[PDB]
Amino acid sequence: DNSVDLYFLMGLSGSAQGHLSNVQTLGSDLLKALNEISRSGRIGFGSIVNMTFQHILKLTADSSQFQRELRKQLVSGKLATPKGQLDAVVQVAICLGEIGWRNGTRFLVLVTDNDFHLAKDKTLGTRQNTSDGRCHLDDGMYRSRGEPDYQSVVQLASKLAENNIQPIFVVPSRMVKTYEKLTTFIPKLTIGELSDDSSNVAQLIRNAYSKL
Repeated sequence: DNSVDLYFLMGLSGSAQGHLSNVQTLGSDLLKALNEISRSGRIGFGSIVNMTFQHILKLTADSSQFQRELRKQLVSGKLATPKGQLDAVVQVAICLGEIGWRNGTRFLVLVTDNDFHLAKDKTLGTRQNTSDGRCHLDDGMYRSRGEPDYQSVVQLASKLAENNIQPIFVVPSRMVKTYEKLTTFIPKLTIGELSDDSSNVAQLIRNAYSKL
């Protein structure tokens, strides 16, 4: 019965079209299943692809509002198959005042269809500066994506533990076996297999719920 904060990050890539339904149902059925097990299940929503991270909805108790704001979404496009989602995972962890993180438990559900850009991959786009690990959210866009780079794997492990968020790498079966080694490099994280069903993903959210 304790307070929980779930933050739903998902991918808006052209490759996420067709998977869009799977990442719409996996959000609405996450929300309403957790509202049954918890009286205080604050849900927030963020969009990412590589144009940048867009924070859409602060952690709220209005169930019917997140469901319309998630189902409203539509994808865009990019040349490269690896995406920029870990910078959203960075900013979402740090941006306490924008995301709305309170004193319960904090669950960053990351949804993708593809690989991602790690640190030093950025330099072909002439982005020399390293990520500083602080907040850079203004009008809801991550304005610093144009200047500093994709964070290092240990820079996640630090600020996820300091801010006390547990991320869950919800990803498609072909690509699951990659992120489970980023789950060995970043301890205490998990991994879900996104599909037409949510039962895999909800059993990890609800496995972590009974530990509390």
